[PDB]
Amino acid sequence: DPRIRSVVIVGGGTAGWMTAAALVQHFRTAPLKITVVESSVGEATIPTIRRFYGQLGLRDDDVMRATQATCKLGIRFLDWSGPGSDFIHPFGLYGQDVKGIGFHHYWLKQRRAGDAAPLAAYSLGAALAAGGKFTLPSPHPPSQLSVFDWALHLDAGLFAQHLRAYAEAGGCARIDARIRSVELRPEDGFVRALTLDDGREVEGDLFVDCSGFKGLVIGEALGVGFEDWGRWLPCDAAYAVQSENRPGDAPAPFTRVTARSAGWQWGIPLRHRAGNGLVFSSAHLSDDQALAELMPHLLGDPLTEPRRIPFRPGRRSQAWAKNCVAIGLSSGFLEPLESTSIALIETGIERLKALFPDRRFAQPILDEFNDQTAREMERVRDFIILHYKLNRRTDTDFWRDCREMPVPETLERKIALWTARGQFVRYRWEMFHPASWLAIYDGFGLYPDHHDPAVDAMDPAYLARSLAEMRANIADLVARTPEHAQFLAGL
Amino acid sequence: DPRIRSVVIVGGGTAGWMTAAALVQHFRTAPLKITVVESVGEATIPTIRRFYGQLGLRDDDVMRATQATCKLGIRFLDWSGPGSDFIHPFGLYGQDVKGIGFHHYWLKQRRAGDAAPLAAYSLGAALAAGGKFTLPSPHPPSQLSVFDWALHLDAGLFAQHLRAYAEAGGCARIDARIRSVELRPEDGFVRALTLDDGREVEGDLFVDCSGFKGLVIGEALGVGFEDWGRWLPCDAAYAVQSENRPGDAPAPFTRVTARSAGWQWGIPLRHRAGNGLVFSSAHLSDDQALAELMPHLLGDPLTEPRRIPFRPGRRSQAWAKNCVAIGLSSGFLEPLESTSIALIETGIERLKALFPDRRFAQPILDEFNDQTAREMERVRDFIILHYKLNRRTDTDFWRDCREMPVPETLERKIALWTARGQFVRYRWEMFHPASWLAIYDGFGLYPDHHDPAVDAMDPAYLARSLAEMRANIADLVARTPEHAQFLAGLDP
Repeated sequence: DPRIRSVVIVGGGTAGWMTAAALVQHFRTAPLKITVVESSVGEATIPTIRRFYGQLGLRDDDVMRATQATCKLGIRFLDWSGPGSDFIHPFGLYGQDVKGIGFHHYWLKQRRAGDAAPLAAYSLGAALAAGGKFTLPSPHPPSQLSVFDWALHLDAGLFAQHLRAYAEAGGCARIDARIRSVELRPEDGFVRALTLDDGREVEGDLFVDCSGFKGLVIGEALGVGFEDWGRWLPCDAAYAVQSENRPGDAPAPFTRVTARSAGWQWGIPLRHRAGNGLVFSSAHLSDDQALAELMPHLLGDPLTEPRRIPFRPGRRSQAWAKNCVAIGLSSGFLEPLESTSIALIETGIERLKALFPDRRFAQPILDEFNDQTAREMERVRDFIILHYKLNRRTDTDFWRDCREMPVPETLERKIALWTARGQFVRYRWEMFHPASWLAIYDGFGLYPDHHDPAVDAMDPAYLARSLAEMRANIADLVARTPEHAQFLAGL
Repeated sequence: DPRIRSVVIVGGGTAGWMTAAALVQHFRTAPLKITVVESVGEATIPTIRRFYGQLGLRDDDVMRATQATCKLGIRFLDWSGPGSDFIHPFGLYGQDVKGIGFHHYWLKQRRAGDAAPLAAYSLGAALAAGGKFTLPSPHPPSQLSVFDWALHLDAGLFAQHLRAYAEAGGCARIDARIRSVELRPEDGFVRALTLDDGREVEGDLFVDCSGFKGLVIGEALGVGFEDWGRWLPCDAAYAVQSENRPGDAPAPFTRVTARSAGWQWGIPLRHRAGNGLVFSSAHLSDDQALAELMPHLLGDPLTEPRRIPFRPGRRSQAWAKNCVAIGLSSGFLEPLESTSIALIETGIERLKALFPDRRFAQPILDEFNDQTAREMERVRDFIILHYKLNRRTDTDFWRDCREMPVPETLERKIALWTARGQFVRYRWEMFHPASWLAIYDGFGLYPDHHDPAVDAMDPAYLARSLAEMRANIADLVARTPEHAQFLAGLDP
């Protein structure tokens, strides 16, 4: 029977144990052996992660308790447009669409006629994040204005441990062991087995490489190459360090992303601790200069000294080769500017299930998986690039260069249709939907010349009052919502 | 103010008056002049009910005015050999489970000996086969009760209804032949139309609804044509209206019957029907064509058949300078899957979403041109598939269709379907995965292996869940009124 009989996941962490837990649930009562092989820090996410553990039978409160987690309503971008600049990228839409026309067009008309209200006054998500508030969104919500979503700041290590215990209870084997070698079949070149340090062999029909950046099976064993993207993205290094919260420091329901002289700093709040880091260009900063930016501005008392991490932006040339599928860092890397690492694991897993193979490993299945994965990486790359491309900082060469650097043609087309007409070019496999593009356009102050002319038919007095009603509903709803701290105290 | 001040629509019919009515509603109280300049049974997809929906019109009023009947899908007869019979509905099949598509569970059971057609799990299809009709529920218990519906209608009457709508909102109308198109000297943009009497009709924005010749997009502006006869064999058609015989209840579906070298259509109106044969002249003479068509009409012919040249393909760019082409002026695909009116609708929605100013910014044209091109290609490929998968042995026409090369975009779809039972998704598909499924199943092409999470389920448990679904539909159909009752509530 051509049926896959066994799955061997090479590496634990988030990638390995998310994969194990997801495959355990999906194939719970089927005759499928699943085994992980591994040896004996704060992170952000997007809302997809709540659905991921949702599908496993897990609750938000239980996962949050176990992972030292806090709520994430969006990301806060500080100083990207010059000293004091400040906007929030939320999970939600702005305002209410009318007659099929997007809200932002009516907002632009009114902005043209003198009104100075920020686009963010019409997003409940963003207003809640700025107010240090949190509440669960209503399902079957009164109207479009009250729709927002939310995600987690969490300990990735704890998250990995929680999913491990979940996977093992459903019958996933675990082998604590270093791997000496990967053995290939000499007719096919397919992966036959892993050889452990003690000489045991671990055979499998399907291998998932979660070994990390090195790529032990997809790269070293099978020779799959790497598409380097350093040419598009300047930054090439990072420092990270956990901090301990100081007494009377209420963690905020957002991630802080603060632009510095030659890169940017992150701030990921957990319940009693926080993730901190600086991403930067070594060609503009020494190691001591980097620490001089990072260390005086942490969200708390450092727990250790900073570790350096090499960044190498890009993607594995094919994420699936023969009978190896690469999930997580083994399949590529983009900096955490928009919290996408775990998200790329989630999409990889959903795709593996949607295209799960048999032992013939039919070439069209690999081709489709490889094609989706490639386009999706490129669509996230382009969103990340945009942030640098539209900066308005005058203070260093790093930032001028980012503003004048060439960018992929796919992003040129997006930027060009936005400034010409206020519309969105839509490709396949976008992680980020139109409202997220809008948040970045508006955050960097780039607006179209021409809004949609059906909008100029509306009366400026009538419009002005519909908008003030929206603006007020949000402000007053925010005002009466409890603080983030109260939801955390109930965990 | 760079604002468009005026719009001139060149040609009436469906393309011209759908455009006028849509732009009248969308720009109702704006200072925008709109003018049209001008001098048979058809099918649609459900988008058309939304189109006139957005205008403030009701299904019953439009149906009364257009001699219309209900359309639940299309019925394909004899494409797989004598007696073959399947329906492409507007709906999904069965109930998806645990994120896995219904068709995988159906395939597992089919593997184990059960012979129930995939169509037994579509309410839409079951209602069409049963000669039944009912409005779908607005807030339905589950996926099993969800279907949509469209119209068979008189296109001429539909054009007249929209004309009266457009004129009441302030659209000018000029009855006149056009002598020439005048181009402006710096830009080469269209300045004005010159009429037979010498009047000029000026505009900032021109819409070419002139038909196949392409008076502005083609003749005036020189935009070329991508011919697609290489991919699609048929190159001609005959159409003829028929009068219903007494005691002939029109069916709630379109009939598409394969013949020796092409196919016949049958579009029922309330007291009349559209009929035609699409075919390859390289395999059939004109008299051979009429010998297939004329003995098998849905009634007494109202005239003699007119021939129509078919030339499948698309205008190279649908928008050039300040001319947007809508309808036949932008391209042509045969009505195998009822897409003509649908392509006008998508063109109009796109024009509104990308409505320009007088600078005619190049990125707007480029996006419009790109969307339009891809969408035409996605409809072409769906049409091609129908010929590619035929199982007819009786003529050379049909062997060739089965062995003909097909675009790479379609090769990839067919390859992932047979390998894994999954759908390659491109941008701008008019037809969603369930429609592809209907064609794969109708021509008997199924994957080698279904999704293996499905084999976790017990064959006895599965067999009974499926028989319950199969029965819920059959019993819902059984108690639903006939098509005729809904039509009597529009009529005498």
